[PDB]
Amino acid sequence: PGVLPVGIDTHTATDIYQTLIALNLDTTVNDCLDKLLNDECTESTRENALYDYYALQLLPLQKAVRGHVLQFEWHQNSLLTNTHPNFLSKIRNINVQDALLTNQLYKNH
Amino acid sequence: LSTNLISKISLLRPS
Amino acid sequence: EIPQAHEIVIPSYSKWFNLEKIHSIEVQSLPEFFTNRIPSKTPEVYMR
Amino acid sequence: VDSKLLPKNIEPPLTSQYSTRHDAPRGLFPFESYKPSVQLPDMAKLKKM
Amino acid sequence: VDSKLLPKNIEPPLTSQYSTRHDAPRGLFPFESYKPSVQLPDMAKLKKMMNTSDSESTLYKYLKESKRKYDEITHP
Amino acid sequence: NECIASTSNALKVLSGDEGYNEDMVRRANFYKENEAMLRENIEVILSNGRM
Amino acid sequence: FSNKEYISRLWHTLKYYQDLKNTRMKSITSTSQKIPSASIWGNGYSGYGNG
Amino acid sequence: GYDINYISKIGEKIDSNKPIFLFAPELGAINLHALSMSLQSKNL
Amino acid sequence: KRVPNPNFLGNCNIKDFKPPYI
Repeated sequence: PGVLPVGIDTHTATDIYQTLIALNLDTTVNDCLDKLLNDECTESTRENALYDYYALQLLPLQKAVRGHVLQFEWHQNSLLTNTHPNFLSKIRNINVQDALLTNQLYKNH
Repeated sequence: LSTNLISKISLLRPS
Repeated sequence: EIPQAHEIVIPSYSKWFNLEKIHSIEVQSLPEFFTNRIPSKTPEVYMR
Repeated sequence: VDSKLLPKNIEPPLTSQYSTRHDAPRGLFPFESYKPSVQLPDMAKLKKM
Repeated sequence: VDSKLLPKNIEPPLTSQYSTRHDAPRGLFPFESYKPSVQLPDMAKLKKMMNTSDSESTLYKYLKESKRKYDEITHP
Repeated sequence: NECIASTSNALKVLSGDEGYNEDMVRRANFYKENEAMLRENIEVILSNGRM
Repeated sequence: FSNKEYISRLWHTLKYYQDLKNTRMKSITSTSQKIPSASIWGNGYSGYGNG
Repeated sequence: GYDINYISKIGEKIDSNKPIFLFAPELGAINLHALSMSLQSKNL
Repeated sequence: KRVPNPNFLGNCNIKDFKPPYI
């Protein structure tokens, strides 16, 4: 194991990616809040930051509705032979009545 | 409660 | 104009039915209004 | 001749702007759990530390 | 033409409107909620990899110059 | 790349989880290339009254 | 995200679906005793046309 | 990195108790006319 | 004593199901 190299731990590589996304999101929320709160900023960039704040507070609602529609879309394509490949339908071994019906078909012709 | 913030609190959330 | 005074329910497989529009199922189910052979069976007559 | 004084058909009036509900069958919509959290997550402790 | 009334539904739990919990498993609904990893070298990595903020940078240099003048004026 | 993409997918099925890829449906070009099925599903959910 | 959390997630997922199957069985035995209970899925139709 | 024999042993029970579709006793009054008209609906 | 039919304005049998986020 000592002669073997060391490896990048993926389980912490994902966590400081999602956490960095959340930190950048919180910094952008606290940055588009300050751009409208002061009065020295121009109105062309005072209302634009307001709608950018509206669009940033509306993010997990968008995730909720987006998730909902995609869950229904995934339920459209569950067909019980994808998820259940060992489905037993029906079978019937050959009875004596089949051979009797065949012999009757050859006798009455 | 300050009037610099009262005009913006109902602006950021209309509820 | 008459206001809605009743509850109206159509089944879910009839979601495609819309007024002032002719769906493909209406063409493939009643083809005589859309083959221009008889002048008294036009899609305007069918929509009416 | 002014319009609406022209002769018009005696018919049942239009029911185009009517609201309809739908009878959807039993297995059409999936079972839904996990109520989504609309509220934004707070990172006060991370930036405090 | 001949409509009938559904009488009454004695509803078991989890089969109801507003019968959903945050503790429920998201089998579908593919968006995840992820565990924040609080490790101190990873804290330093998160402090380094965060981009910037303008008012934060100006208040950082303001507080740093104020603290420098503080330690230089508290000595004599 | 086929050895990795058929190893994590080999873990998703054995664990029992299902669904779309989380990092694919998080962007905005997914809902622009799938513009057809969303106009169907939004009308289906809204007309049934579940939206 | 390690093994000891990834199996504890699967224990806090199987125990949900076992209670869900208990609910599913009770809502079947309710309607088999001629008591109209709701199921995991919604009630299908009404008296309108279809039964 | 996992002990996937135990993971698969639990995931088999998870797949067994997962609500995929309705079972035979909980289908209710199956209406053949509704199925036959929904198959011609060209929905998905 | 009147009793409303299911084809009454506001007395449907198809109740409005609510989404999980609401």
